[PDB]
Amino acid sequence: AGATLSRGPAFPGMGSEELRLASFYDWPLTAEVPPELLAAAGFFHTGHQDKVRCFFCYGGLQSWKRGDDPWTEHAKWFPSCQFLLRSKGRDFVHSVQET
Ligand SMILES: [Zn+2]
Repeated sequence: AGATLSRGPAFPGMGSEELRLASFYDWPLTAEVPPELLAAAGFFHTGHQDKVRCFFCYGGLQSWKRGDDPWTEHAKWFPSCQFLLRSKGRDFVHSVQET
């Protein structure tokens, strides 16, 4: 028993926070969350609205609102993301899942 999570990022080029930040050059005015927090949390901008995906797990999120924590949204939706886990740790993810 036990298939293993693949180690390969969904989008290796977006592995750089710096490059993820560039993608937010057109992050909308009506959008309520700061790109720097999004990019720190592994997300990069796709399309022209407020859609993001994680570079590693390719989790896709949109409809961002003031107060939304990207790291938390990441843990809420994509708990097995190896990037989220290396960055925030097992305890953090578990705590977002158990609530
Ligand atoms: Zn992820």
